[PDB]
Amino acid sequence: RGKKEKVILNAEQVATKTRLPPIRLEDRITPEPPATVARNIRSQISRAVAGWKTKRMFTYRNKYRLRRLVGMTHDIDSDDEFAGRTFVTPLTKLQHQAALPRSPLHARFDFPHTVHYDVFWGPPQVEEEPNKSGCWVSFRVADLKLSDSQEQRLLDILGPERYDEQTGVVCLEADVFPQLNHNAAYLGDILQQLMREVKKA
Amino acid sequence: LQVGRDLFLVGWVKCRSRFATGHIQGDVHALSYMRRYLEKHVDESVSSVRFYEENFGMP
Amino acid sequence: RLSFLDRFARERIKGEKARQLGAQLYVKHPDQKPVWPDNKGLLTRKWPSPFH
Amino acid sequence: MAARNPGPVLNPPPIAFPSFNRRCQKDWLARRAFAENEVNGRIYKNVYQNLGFKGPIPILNKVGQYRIRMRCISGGYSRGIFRFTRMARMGMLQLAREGWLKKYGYRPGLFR
Amino acid sequence: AARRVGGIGRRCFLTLHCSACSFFFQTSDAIKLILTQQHHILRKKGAASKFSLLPLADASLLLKRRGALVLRSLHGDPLVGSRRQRGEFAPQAPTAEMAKMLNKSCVPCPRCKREGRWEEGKK
Amino acid sequence: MAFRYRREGQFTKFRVHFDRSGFRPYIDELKWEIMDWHYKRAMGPQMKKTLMSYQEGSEKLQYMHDLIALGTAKAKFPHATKRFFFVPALPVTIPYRRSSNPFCLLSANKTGWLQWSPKQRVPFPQPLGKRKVGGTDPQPPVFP
Amino acid sequence: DHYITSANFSEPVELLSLAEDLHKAEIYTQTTEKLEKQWPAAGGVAKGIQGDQFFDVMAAAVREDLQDQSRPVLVNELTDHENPYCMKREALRRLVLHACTRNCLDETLTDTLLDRRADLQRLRSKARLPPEVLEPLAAFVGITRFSFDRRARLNQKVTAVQHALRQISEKVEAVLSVLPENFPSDALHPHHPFRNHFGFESSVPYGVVGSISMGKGRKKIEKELARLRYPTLQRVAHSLPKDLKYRESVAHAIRVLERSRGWDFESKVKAINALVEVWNRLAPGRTYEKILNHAFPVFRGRGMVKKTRSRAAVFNKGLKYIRSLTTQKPLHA
Amino acid sequence: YNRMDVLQPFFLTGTAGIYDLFIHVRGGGSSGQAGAVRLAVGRALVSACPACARLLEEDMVLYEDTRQRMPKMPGRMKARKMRTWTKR
Amino acid sequence: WPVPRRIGRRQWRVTYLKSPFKYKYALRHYVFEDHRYAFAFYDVNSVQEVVSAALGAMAG
Amino acid sequence: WRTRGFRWDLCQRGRRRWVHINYPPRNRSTVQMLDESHEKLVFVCNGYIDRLDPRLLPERLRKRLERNRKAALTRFDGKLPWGQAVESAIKRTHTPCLAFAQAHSHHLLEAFSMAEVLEIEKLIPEIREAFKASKAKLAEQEAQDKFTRHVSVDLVDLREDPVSFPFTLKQR
Amino acid sequence: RNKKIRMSLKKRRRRKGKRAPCRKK
Amino acid sequence: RQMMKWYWPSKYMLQDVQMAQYFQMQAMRFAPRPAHVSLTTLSATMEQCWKKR
Amino acid sequence: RTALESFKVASKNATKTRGRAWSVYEGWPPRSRVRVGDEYSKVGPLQRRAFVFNRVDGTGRRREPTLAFCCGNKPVLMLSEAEFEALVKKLPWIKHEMAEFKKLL
Amino acid sequence: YGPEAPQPPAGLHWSWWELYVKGVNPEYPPRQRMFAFLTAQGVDVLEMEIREIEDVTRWLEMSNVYGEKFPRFPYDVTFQDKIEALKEKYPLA
RNA sequence: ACAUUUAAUGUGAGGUUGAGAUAUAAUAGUU
RNA sequence: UGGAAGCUGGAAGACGGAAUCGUUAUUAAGCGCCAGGUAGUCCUGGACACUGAAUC
RNA sequence: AAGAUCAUCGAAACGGUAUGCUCCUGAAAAAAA
RNA sequence: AAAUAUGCAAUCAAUA
RNA sequence: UUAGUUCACCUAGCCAACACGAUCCGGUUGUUUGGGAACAAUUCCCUUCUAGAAGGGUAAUCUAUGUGCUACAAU
RNA sequence: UGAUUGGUAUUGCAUGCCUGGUGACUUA
Ligand SMILES: [Zn+2]
Repeated sequence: RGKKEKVILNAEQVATKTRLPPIRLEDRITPEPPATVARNIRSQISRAVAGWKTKRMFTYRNKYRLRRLVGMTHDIDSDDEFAGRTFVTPLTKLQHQAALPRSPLHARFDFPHTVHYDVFWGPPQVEEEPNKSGCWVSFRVADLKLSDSQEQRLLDILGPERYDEQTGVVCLEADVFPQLNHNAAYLGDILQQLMREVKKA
Repeated sequence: LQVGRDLFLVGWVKCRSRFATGHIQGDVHALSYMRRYLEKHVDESVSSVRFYEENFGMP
Repeated sequence: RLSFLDRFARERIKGEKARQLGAQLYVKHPDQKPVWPDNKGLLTRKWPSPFH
Repeated sequence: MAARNPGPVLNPPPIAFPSFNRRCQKDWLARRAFAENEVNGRIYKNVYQNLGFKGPIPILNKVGQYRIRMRCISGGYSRGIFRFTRMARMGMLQLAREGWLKKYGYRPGLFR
Repeated sequence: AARRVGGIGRRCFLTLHCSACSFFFQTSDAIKLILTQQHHILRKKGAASKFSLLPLADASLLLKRRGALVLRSLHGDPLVGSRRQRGEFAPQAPTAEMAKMLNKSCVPCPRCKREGRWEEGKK
Repeated sequence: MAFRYRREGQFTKFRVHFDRSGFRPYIDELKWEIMDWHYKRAMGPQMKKTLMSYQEGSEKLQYMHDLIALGTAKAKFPHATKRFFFVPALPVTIPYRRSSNPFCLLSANKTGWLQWSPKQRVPFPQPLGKRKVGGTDPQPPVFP
Repeated sequence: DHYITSANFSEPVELLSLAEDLHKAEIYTQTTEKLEKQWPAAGGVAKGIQGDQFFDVMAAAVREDLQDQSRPVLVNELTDHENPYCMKREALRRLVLHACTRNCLDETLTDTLLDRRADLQRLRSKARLPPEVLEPLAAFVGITRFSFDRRARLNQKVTAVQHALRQISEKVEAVLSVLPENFPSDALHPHHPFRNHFGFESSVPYGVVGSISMGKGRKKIEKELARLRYPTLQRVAHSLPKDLKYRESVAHAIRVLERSRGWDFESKVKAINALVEVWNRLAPGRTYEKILNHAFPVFRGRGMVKKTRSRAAVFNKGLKYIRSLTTQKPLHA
Repeated sequence: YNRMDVLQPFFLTGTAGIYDLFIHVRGGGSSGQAGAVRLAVGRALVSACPACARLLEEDMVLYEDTRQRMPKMPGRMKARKMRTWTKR
Repeated sequence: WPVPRRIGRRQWRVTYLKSPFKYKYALRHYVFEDHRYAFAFYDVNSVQEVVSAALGAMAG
Repeated sequence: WRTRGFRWDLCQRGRRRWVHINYPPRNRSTVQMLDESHEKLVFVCNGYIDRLDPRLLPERLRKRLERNRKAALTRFDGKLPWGQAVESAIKRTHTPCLAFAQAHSHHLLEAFSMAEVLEIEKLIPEIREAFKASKAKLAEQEAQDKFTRHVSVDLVDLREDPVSFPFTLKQR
Repeated sequence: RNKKIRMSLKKRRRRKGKRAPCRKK
Repeated sequence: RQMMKWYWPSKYMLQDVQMAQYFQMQAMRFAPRPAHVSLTTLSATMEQCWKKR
Repeated sequence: RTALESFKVASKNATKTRGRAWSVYEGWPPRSRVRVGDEYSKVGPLQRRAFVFNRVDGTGRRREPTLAFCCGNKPVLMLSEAEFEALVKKLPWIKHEMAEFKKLL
Repeated sequence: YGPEAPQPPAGLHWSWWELYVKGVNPEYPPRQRMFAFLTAQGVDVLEMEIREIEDVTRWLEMSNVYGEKFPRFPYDVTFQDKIEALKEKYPLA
């Protein structure tokens, strides 16, 4: 273990030396702007087309062709479609079309049901308990007391996973948001929409 | 061992089929409780008990 | 800090570089230092280094 | 060895205050870079999947999840690290023997 | 039963059936049918990326390794993944995905020449 | 099934992922607890020494600060012959979450300070045998 | 620690302060009992909250405010516990630790001593109802003019009554128009002309009780999300790319991110913002399709892939090349 | 042999064909389930006619074998198996 | 009075060597434990009382 | 397979360069940085240009080259296996050249021959005219570019309990 | 990996419902 | 978030102990609690209702 | 439909100042460029394409004029105005070095 | 002398967040400079996160103690752009 | 579900500080 | 020369010389299964169960 | 789950090193007989 | 016999 | 809440887990771009065809050791 | 989403902590 040889920089080396240090990981911490993202994507595509290709690329392209043929892609027809930018999102539509009670004395469901949610309590803690934001509603189709067509529509819409045949029970879950109140509101809205769709039967 | 863990006593014990010995150290109240337990609260045949080398006021 | 202060008081530090660095780092008590975390990262390179 | 000149019994280092480790500092830098650039990589992958091309993403080589390693929190070693502890063998041993795990259900009287 | 291909429970994770008749097949057969029935799918939809897969409509071309390997690349190994995909994380039946693709493509059932149906599993 | 409750934990221990077993970790809490222990042990006695250094102007400073803040200063000093005892306290450093649990002991706190006690007969981080908690002896070692 | 110089720090003063704190805790418990008997909630607290009657809300708010006003400020504790059980138990524990513990066994049995007190057992079942018992139920029902906090509910009702009285002096129509229930939901905020978007603020405690950010408060997006029935991505559902394929892709991404856990709302917003611009400044999707399809035909022929040499041949054959324009030690020596 | 494990106590007591047997078994394998069923059948037979348990005592039908699998040891491939130790 | 419902005991392990270097055949196990116990109240009318008791029962 | 790199592009080869130079040159003029704006290094050395004449090849090699090059997609980079015939067909010409490089990285960027240098010298004024035109366009360039961001429409001023206090602001 | 484990995976596929040969070809 | 929760929290952001701040906290923690806006508005509304009975 | 129209108006008014999510894509080579050379924009006997365009920055907010030489369409060397001026200044030395190396050859 | 008493935000008797943001407790002159600079620019520092506050503090310290060439950000990003983004995100009340 | 469009978009042209020494004008006019 | 699969298989190999190792019955021996290394990767390490003896 | 029970074809019909096309992971396991 | 069409583990009836 | 806190030697092992002495640099430290061995070799060659989205053969070298995995047993 | 006071340089023949191998651990 000895000292590394010292090299006296030449005048040429000092004159042709970078005036700024190279980009570090500490600098990379700053996110890439969308302009750089797009430029990198364009450069990679151009290089790959230019000839830095691979067999995996061909296989991936064939798989994408199969997906497009089965129609599970975002490609646009040249004649059917080619020959809006602002839209109402599905959750906003659900909220807007939802009907809410005027007062706690008014019920907008009219059928038996049970609402379940989980809450966590304990000594002081710095980390929030995971898996405590979902809520669900359970009810019996017989209690709902619908016609045969409406019951079949309900079962088909909810699928076999949400239907327990042993006791004729059906459950609907909502764990789409990390907040229990938001999950409960979404659950109520979707339950109302489900009942409307069942009545459409 | 359970009694000593509860009472925060220290030292050592040694139990066998017919005898037992030990050297116990700790607070005066804890020592008195241990003495009472050994004299009256042992679930085995205790024909004789003896205490010796008692010292107090240790730093 | 305590170890270096003891060794410096007993004059057990030989290297002048070590003496200077340890004196600059440990002589002034944290409460008296104008900036407690006077430096971070490498010892001889100051914290906001754009090169390290 | 039966040391010929035994030294004093040294007090162990603090549990929560590890010594400087530039490798750990760079690991933290990589972790934060991945946290910041996670969305951009998702955008890259979305664009490539929509275009149906299996192209590389070089910037992930530097700001990706796979540049991060599980390093000992108390020792700085980058091997033999479990998520349930985040510490290496000696860090875990010191923590257990200092009595910080009795509250958290650790049972030293259990072998298996 | 020693090596019967159903397990004890007669699992059919790759089987697909048509609800209009008793016809049923598996995912590889479904992929082959999709590649063979491009003309019907294209007509219903209605040098070009749309028709790039037409050459694969020939039985002989598919029989040839030139087409058989393309068939096997398109139909991969859904029941083979990573080694960590075990226990509770074992692969599940992609029959639902295959049925959805078939229904959206409106491929015709070989035995009844219908348009929809094609539920999962075997009837 | 001869020993059911003996093997009760085997299923979770061996044949379940941690993320799906439901076992609750301890790292994210002990990490803050150890630093709390060190900070308290380092700062409490010095705080008490600083408080007791003068020991004569404590009440005067309290009176002046009460005048500055509340404007009355008669809550602690109704008359000249009333003594207001000062209890040493330290800043709270561990980000405990405020919870609706009415029995939580650190949710109704509003001052950002906690009382500190130098007396504790039972040592909390009980080591095994002769081992000493790290960071306890700052005096440099002496060799033979 | 210097010897005692002023009697303020003497032990008897400390014992007196502890006794005074315990006395104040007992006074507070007595006051709480008197308030409970003076302003009882008929039918139970939960039933009163669910019914939402003006008298019940008024009585609950009055009782809560009186308790808040009467709650003392102790000397030996810096935690102003609103629960008389907690206050009394902490005072008893402090006194026991100060002048009742002989040894470690006593310091450990302090908690059993506290739990064996009958009065504490009685007070154990008299704490306030946490909001989450009913707030999720109200949200599921769909009540937006609600508040689990009794004082807040009373304030809302009283403000509504004041506004109605302002008009009470074609008049019933105007009064109903001024009534809160008859206000359109679209008009609550100009930027969200859709109904059922704003809910009732939860009364659950928030923030960090003790840290470097003890009084930081809610974040910019947290303040907004605490006032909605549930979040929606309508903020970014505009000015989508003119290209049809990219517009469809971004719309699908927005729809999927609306129903997706593991993604923060800020993360979704930023992702959409970046993706929109990326697609906008990228080339046409159909042009990319044509170019890629021409570059990668269905069948892979020979010679269509870049040739790659062995790693050992490229690198591991000794020192053969160094890239440096200005080096004092070139490979020639 | 598994069938005999299950149905021997009926023969030993002489009640072969007198009784119809209904069994619910879970866990283990063929031989383990056979042993559990043998023990259960013996217990049921002694409950039906306690005085006839002498016929089962000698055969040891009413014995509950609590032996469990030997745990694998650290540093060993199995409970007792190990790598081949190489000298030098 | 609720209906008691005992729940099993869970465990977890982390395995480490006994030595700071070499000696892979010397190993140590760190075992953790959890316990769960469920109590069910039915047709609860005194919601406030039941919740207060349940939350104030928690110890340690 | 362990303890190795991750880049196969290094094993592969990049774009074929019009002018070939031994980089770093054995003999070259002192390197001077062109400017500090982008850290460009400039030097002068000797380069060579190679050209292949398909006519001066055997029939089999020529037909194979045509087959590989005239396909829909060029095969094998449009070359032939190296050999004496291909080497003889290829003709090399030597000429002085001017080369650029990136500082620190020292990656070769371009190589310009004397003909190119003289031609750009003669065409310098057109470069300035084009720069002036681009600078003039820069106005509308920036004007259009400043509105390229997709902005989220967020609640700028949301009051407390809007549902319960819709009193202050309201239309009709 | 091990031939036995490969055969085990093939047997798992067969149980799941995919007829694949067990020959180690 | 999960990957950015590995190491210890910063040890240079721990609050310092200052006598002035201790006295300020001691003075402030005894601050009075005013009557609630809900009750004040309730009184005002009662007066208005009595006036306009 | 009415709700969507109101939302469109509100969003446009809110986002006028900051960003409207426009696109300034022009392909490669950019259509706003300025040619350098003959009708094919080729300079020199080696037929090297050259065009001047306002290069974009990493943030996509500010642009700078730049002369780009391309081997066909792929850009190999790009020079800003300052770099071009510096090269013009240094050319006489470049000429001397090239003459010396030609004499060497 | 002595530090100015903190202003409780609402329903509190203290606030360590304000002291930390102003760099009074823990005392940190670089953080005090960061607070003053952001206040002068027009950024509501109290509304910022810990990460952003520390980033701005580090950037300002580096710029002050190494030169105006530093700090240097990739992708042609600038400290002025960062400051503008922070001002837009947290308008000063 | 009732659902085009905030302003530009010119050459065949898609690669916006070049992913880089090492024989083939190969590729995005010809060579 | 990451792992898995398929078509073909002109790779050794017929229980292995001097010598040499593991093993105390739910054990040897055989068989499968799975947590963890925070993408993929072992026949390693650590476990789990099923069949299950012989020998002084 | 396998080694099962039962019941067929059956002896180098063993063995599976080797071999470019195919599949899985990942930004990256490329070329190749 | 107008009952069934039958292989077994390493968690759960204090709940399948 | 259940830890052999046990003793002696092999100057046995670990300063590359960590701490702490001696002694050495503070560049004997950090940062950026890459590499970090054995599976050669020659777009491997040749033939046909408008082009293959075709067809055929050739292919050395690998010192020794320990441990695992997989294999060879009928006539 | 809370980073830091250099060295994986020598010295295990200076040591602490921790391990391997061999020995022991008998009382009334
Ligand atoms: Zn059919």
